[PDB]
Formats: sequence, C-alpha cells, structure tokens
Amino acid sequence: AEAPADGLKMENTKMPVIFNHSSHSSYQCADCHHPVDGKENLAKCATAGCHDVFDKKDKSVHSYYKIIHDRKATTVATCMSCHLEAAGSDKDLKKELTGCKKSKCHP
Ligand code: HEC
Ligand code: HEC
Ligand code: HEC
Ligand code: HEC
Ligand code: MOO
Repeated sequence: AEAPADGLKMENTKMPVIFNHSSHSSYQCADCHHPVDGKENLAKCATAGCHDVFDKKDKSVHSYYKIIHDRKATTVATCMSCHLEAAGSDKDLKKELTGCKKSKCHP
C-alpha cells in the first residue's frame, strides 16, 4: 500500500504530534505497521484492543505511551527509541528529535 500524505495528526492526547510519512519513507511499512495475527495491519495505533491504555505508568503491550516513548525496544521500534539512535550524541538532533518540548514531536 501507499504512504499517506504529510501533515497527519496523532491526536489521542492533549499533546498531539504531526506525523509525516516523508520523513520516514526509508523505513519499511511494517517497521511501524507491524503485522497482527498474520495479516497486514494499517489500523490506528490506539484502536480498541490495541494500544488503547493511556495511563503513562502502564508498561503493558497495550500502553499507548510505551509504544511511543519507550527509550528501549526489541521487536518493534518506538518513536523515541529510533530517534534516540538517529540523534545519537548530537546536541541539536537530540533537541529536534528526542526532546520533550521544543522538539519537532512536541513543539
Ligand atoms: C517524537 C518522537 C516524540 C518525542 C521526542 C516525545 N514524544 Fe511525547 N508524544 C508523541 C506522540 C506521537 C504522542 C501521542 C500523540 C497523540 O495525541 O495521539 C505523544 C504524547 C505525549 C503525552 C500525552 C500522553 C497522554 O496524555 O496519554 C505526554 C505526557 C508526552 N507525550 C510526554 C513526552 C515526554 C515527557 C517526552 C520526553 C521524554 C516526550 N513526550 C517526547 C511523540 C513524542
Ligand atoms: C514508522 C515510522 C512508520 C512507517 C515506516 C510508515 N508509517 Fe504509516 N503511520 C505511522 C503512524 C505513527 C501513523 C498514524 C497512526 C495513528 O494512530 O494516528 C500512520 C498512519 C498511516 C495510515 C493511516 C492514515 C489515516 O488516514 O488514518 C496509513 C494508510 C499508513 N500509515 C500507511 C503506510 C504505508 C503504506 C507505509 C509504507 C510505505 C507507511 N505507512 C510507513 C507510522 C509509520
Ligand atoms: C491492534 C490490532 C494493534 C494495532 C492497530 C497496532 N498494534 Fe502494535 N502491538 C499489538 C500487539 C498484539 C503487539 C504484541 C507484540 C507484537 O510484536 O505483535 C504489539 C506490539 C507493538 C510494539 C512493541 C511493544 C512492546 O511491548 O515491546 C510496538 C512498539 C508497537 N506495537 C507499535 C505500534 C504502532 C506505532 C502502531 C501504529 C502505527 C501499532 N503498533 C498498531 C497490537 C496492535
Ligand atoms: C526509526 C525507525 C524511526 C521511527 C520508528 C520513527 N522515526 Fe521519526 N524520524 C526518524 C528519522 C531518521 C528522522 C529524521 C529524518 C527527517 O526527515 O528529518 C525522523 C524525523 C521525525 C520528525 C521530524 C521531522 C518531521 O517530520 O516533522 C518527527 C516529528 C518524527 N520523526 C516523528 C515520529 C513519530 C511521532 C514517531 C512514532 C510514531 C516516529 N517519528 C517514528 C526515524 C524514525
Ligand atoms: O492527554 Mo492526557 O489527559 O495525560 O491522557
């Protein structure tokens, strides 16, 4: 399938983020849209039964906060864990890519 246009809003929370597929088009679709039950899975992350727990303290697979903000990952990358690798030791990239505010995720 085809990546959607840029400027997509992730707005399940009071701290929404703009996701641009163009900034991520060197990654395989399934790197984020991981298959579920052996079928292609393009459903929104916080779909009921999926990543639908919004408690930030929740560490279960259902935590919406975890799958985005976890600094470490193994099987599927988080937003954070990949960006921490890309920013690395770099000062400005850490700011743009990994910061909690004044970043490109959370301006
Ligand atoms: C981009 C890679 C991000 C960085 C860097 C940080 N966060 Fe984030 N955040 C991101 C997304 C995609 C979302 C969900 C957007 C939506 O509304 O659908 C969030 C949301 C949050 C929230 C609200 C969570 C909730 O209310 O359930 C918080 C409190 C939050 N983010 C905090 C946070 C902190 C503390 C960070 C620094 C360590 C940080 N974010 C970075 C994406 C990204
Ligand atoms: C990780 C960095 C991703 C890669 C690589 C690709 N996509 Fe994606 N996509 C990603 C996120 C965080 C979201 C928002 C989901 C949400 O819960 O809001 C999306 C969204 C889509 C959608 C849905 C668009 C809509 O109008 O709801 C589609 C159809 C989609 N993405 C397709 C897609 C394809 C085909 C990709 C490979 C070429 C691809 N994406 C890459 C994260 C990531
Ligand atoms: C419901 C059918 C889901 C949707 C839609 C999305 N995910 Fe998911 N996720 C789901 C399951 C059943 C699992 C179990 C483990 C597996 O690899 O199948 C996961 C796992 C993840 C993880 C790893 C979490 C962990 O505990 O280490 C991540 C980081 C993740 N998923 C991300 C993710 C994103 C970004 C999604 C939207 C684009 C998304 N998932 C959709 C169930 C479902
Ligand atoms: C690695 C596999 C990544 C994952 C998973 C996510 N992102 Fe990412 N992102 C990645 C790189 C290497 C870059 C720099 C490339 C560039 O074109 O600048 C980015 C960039 C962003 C940005 C900044 C630019 C922009 O599109 O506004 C944002 C806001 C961003 N990425 C958000 C984001 C979110 C919310 C993710 C989780 C769903 C996520 N990215 C995953 C690498 C990777
Ligand atoms: O944006 Mo919230 O009210 O911490 O789930």
